[PDB]
Amino acid sequence: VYAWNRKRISNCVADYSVLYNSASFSTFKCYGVSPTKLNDLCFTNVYAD
Amino acid sequence: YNYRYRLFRKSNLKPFERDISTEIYQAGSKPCNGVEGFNCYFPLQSYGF
Repeated sequence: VYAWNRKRISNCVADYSVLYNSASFSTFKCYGVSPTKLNDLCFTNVYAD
Repeated sequence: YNYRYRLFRKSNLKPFERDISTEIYQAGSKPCNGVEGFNCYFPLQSYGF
């Protein structure tokens, strides 16, 4: 967390509903609708994990 | 902290159409059905004036 690697998306297919569908999730954050609604969206910037 | 307003609803309300209802809404995949959890919420929360 003190020195993470950096990334951003490149017009890729953001099927964001996978954050609710995959079993591995153990923490979350929000400032809008659920992950399936994030799969119903797009943005001109995409700074990413 | 007494002044409640509505953060979640199943649909937008109509002109002059008042609504007191307090039903939990499920934006997340879990049918939480009367309690909160992953993206499931009690619809009224309050200002901290």
